[PDB]
Amino acid sequence: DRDRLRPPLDERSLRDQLIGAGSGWRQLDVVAQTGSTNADLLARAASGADIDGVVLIAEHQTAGRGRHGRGWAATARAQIILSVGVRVVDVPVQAWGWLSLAAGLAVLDSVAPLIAVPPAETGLKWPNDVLARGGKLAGILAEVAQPFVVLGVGLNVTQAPEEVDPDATSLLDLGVAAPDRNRIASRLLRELEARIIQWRNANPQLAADYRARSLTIGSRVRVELPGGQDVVGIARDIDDQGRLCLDVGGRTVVVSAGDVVHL
Ligand SMILES: Nc1ncnc2c1ncn2[C@H]1CNC[C@@H](COS(=O)(=O)NC(=O)CCCC[C@@H]2SC[C@@H]3NC(=O)N[C@@H]32)O1
Repeated sequence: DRDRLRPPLDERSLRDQLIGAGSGWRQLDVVAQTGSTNADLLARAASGADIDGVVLIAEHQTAGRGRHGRGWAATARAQIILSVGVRVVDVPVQAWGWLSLAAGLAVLDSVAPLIAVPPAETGLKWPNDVLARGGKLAGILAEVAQPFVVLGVGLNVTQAPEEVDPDATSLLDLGVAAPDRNRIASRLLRELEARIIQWRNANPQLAADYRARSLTIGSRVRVELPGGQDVVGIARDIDDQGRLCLDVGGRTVVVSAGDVVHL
C-alpha cells in the first residue's frame, strides 16, 4: 500500500536548500494540514503580509480549490501541495496569464526526467494541466491579491487515482518506485523561480518552451467555456496574453479560459 512510500517532508532541509544568497525564496513553511494553501496565502496578503517569494506547503489539504469554483482532492503526504506568492504589479496586466502557463512548464520540467519512458500524451494541456500518459499529474491555480498573484500547485506523487479523480495519475503510478518529495519539491521550486524571472522579463524562451511541451497545440479539441457552451476546433497557438487560439472551420476563436478535451 502507498502509505509506506509517504514519509514526511523535511522542512529544515528545504529551507537550507532554497533560502539564502542566490535564491529568491524568502520564506518556507510546511504545515501538517490546512483547508487551502492558496486561501491561506491570499489571507496573509489581505492582512498586509509581503508574500513575494513566500512558500507554503501542506502535507494534507482538506478543502482544496480548483479553477472555476471546482475542488481539488488529496490524501495526506500523497502530493506536493504548495502555494507561492508573486509580486505582479510591475508587469502589465495583459501578461499575467502567462505566469500561470509558466508555472505549469516549471512543474512539468521538474518531474519529466523522473519518468522511465516518455509515454504518449505527456506534456501541458492548456492552460497548465500537467499530463502524463493522458492522466492528470498536476493542477495549477492562479489567484489575485493585489499587488500579488498566488500560484498553487497540486502534484500527485504517490496519490492513487481512486482517492481523487478517475483521470488522475501520479509519479508512483508512472513507475517512479520511491519518489522523494524533498528532492521533487526542491526541483519544482528552483524551476519555478527561473520561470517567474523569465515571465517578469518577457523572455521569449518562456513561450517557446511552453509551445515545445504543449499537448494542445495541433490537436483537435473541444473546449468547454465558462457559461456552459462548447466549442470544437483545432488548437493552433497561444497568444501574448496566454489565451488559446482555435481554428473553428476556418474561423479563429480566441479563448481566455476553458476546459480542453483532446479529441
Ligand atoms: N488530486 C487530483 N489529481 C487530479 N485531478 C484532481 C485531483 N483532485 C481533484 N481533481 C479533479 C476533479 N475535478 C475538478 C478538477 C479541478 O481541475 S481544474 O479546474 O483544472 N483546476 C486545477 O487543476 C487547479 C488545482 C489547483 C490545486 C492546488 S493544491 C495547492 C493550491 N491550494 C488550493 O486549494 N489549490 C491549489 O480536479
